[PDB]
Amino acid sequence: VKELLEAGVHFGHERKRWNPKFARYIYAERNGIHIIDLQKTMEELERTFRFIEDLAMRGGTILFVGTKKQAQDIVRMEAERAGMPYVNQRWLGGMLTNFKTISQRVHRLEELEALFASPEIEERPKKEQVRLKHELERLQKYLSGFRLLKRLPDAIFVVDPTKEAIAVREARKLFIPVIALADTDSDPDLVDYIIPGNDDAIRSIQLILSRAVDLIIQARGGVVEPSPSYALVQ
Amino acid sequence: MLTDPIADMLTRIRNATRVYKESTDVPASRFKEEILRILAREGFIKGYERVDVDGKPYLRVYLKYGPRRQGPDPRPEQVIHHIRRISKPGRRVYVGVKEIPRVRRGLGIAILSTSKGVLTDREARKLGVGGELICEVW
RNA sequence: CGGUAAUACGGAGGGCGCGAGCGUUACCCGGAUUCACUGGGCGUAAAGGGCGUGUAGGCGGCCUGGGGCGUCCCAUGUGAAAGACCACGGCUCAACCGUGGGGGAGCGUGGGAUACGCUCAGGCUAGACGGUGGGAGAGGGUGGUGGAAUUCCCGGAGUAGCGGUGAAA
RNA sequence: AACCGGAUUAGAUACCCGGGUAGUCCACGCCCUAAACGAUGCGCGCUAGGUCUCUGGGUCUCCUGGGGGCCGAAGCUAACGCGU
Ligand SMILES: [Mg+2]
Ligand SMILES: [Mg+2]
Ligand SMILES: [Mg+2]
Ligand SMILES: [Mg+2]
Ligand SMILES: [Mg+2]
Repeated sequence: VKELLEAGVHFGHERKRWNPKFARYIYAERNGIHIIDLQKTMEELERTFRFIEDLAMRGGTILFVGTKKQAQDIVRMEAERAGMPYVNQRWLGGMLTNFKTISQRVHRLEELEALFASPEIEERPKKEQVRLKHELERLQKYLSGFRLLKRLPDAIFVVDPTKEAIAVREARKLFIPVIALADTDSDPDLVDYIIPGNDDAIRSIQLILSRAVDLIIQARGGVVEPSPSYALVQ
Repeated sequence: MLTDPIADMLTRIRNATRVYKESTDVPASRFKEEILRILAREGFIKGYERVDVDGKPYLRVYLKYGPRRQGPDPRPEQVIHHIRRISKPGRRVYVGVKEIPRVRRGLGIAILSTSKGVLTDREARKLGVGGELICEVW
């Protein structure tokens, strides 16, 4: 049930913080704001959800990335409402390109899982029961959705692409397709598959990013409810 | 004043194509029209068509590009890689059939104005004529 | 390279390269797109004239027509032999030599093309210039005039210093 | 500027202090040079934007000129940078 839910509160965004490359996907500057053409969101959306459905039904791996204010949490939900990996707090230098190395973090994080459950559940020179047990905080806080990713992803899905362009950079560096929700902030030409929208409105980020996660499972049956995502939607 | 119309055109096309535009106006002449047909016929552009713009004749030009591309920098390859004046008002270049250039062992044009009319190099060669060597595209 | 451990000097042995030769000096083209036609450059590397005005010169918008100078094409003449090149011969080989073949810009001549450049005739209005109405400005020249400050002179009042420096004189 | 003195200093033909001619100003006539600098000749056409600002015009959120600045697409450059 799309169409009207788009123009709900999720159509147009920014003003004169713009990229002229995005000139095609705009209805008009009326009122001094940019209002983005909805008809062309839909057009782009099918082409995007097609890519999604196919990658999914061939049993792929989409890596989700949203590290901005209003994405932050809706991402770690819909990522796992889909059993898919995500990056949530901090995109690190070479998650995709130094992968093998950034991976010996995960390697060694769950070597500590193997000391939270151990004959060392209450022992070891007790100023390591923070030093280590607090090292597992950094490892926790960051590698939450990166831990499940075990070989480079098949796509990546970005929420604000100019916000997160150090990711996109590396995607392309490895020919990994890039799906992004983009708005006038941003440069389409290096989004591989484009959801031209509002990068900011939490209503928007939710409406879209969730409905993409219908597909991701409804290409495998057992579709769920309206799903845990209205963090404090107000 | 506008010293070389043909070059201006050759350039308007160079410039537009490099920011991947879809179309380009150029103010209109008959000789300008001609070069554009050879351009169109050899599939460097999609084509052209007259227009009027503010009471006045222009020729809109529909450029053409490759497919979007792989890695970092997905900008298309370009159908017109190289377009370049040769005869110029400050130094005219004329050649006879015997001395007509073979642009890029075959893969290239050399538009070329003769008494039989504006012509590619192979056209001109086969018709057996030479002339003011206008330019070259590859 | 050489200042007591020298594959760089001098001799040894050995090794490398050419061989009836091998080295050296001079001169030429090369590499040198390092005078750049092919084929270069000038903010800071060498290099934009101190600025204008404009002479000659170079360059010149859109459309049509005449001419055919530039330019292109076809024929034909010229382009000696030697040389160079490809063949096939002759001195036992080759060097040398001979016989034959194949080319070519440039120029005269006859004929032809007219897209481009030239020229001549006529047209357009997008370049340039003018009209009308309006504007901001330490743009220039002439005269005139205003107040603050310093210096000097006259008057009042008034006393032992002032000024000056890092400190002083 | 010069010059005549006071200083400072190993010296001090200087920097600091006290004086001071040419000159600085005006008329007319010469000289013709400069880091005469944007170290970028003149003109025209083409090639994303954002922001501040001077002066016009309109249908006066802003739009359309002409000038003055910064940032920066494409591209350029040995680089630093240049970038309607
Ligand atoms: Mg040379
Ligand atoms: Mg100058
Ligand atoms: Mg002049
Ligand atoms: Mg023989
Ligand atoms: Mg003095």
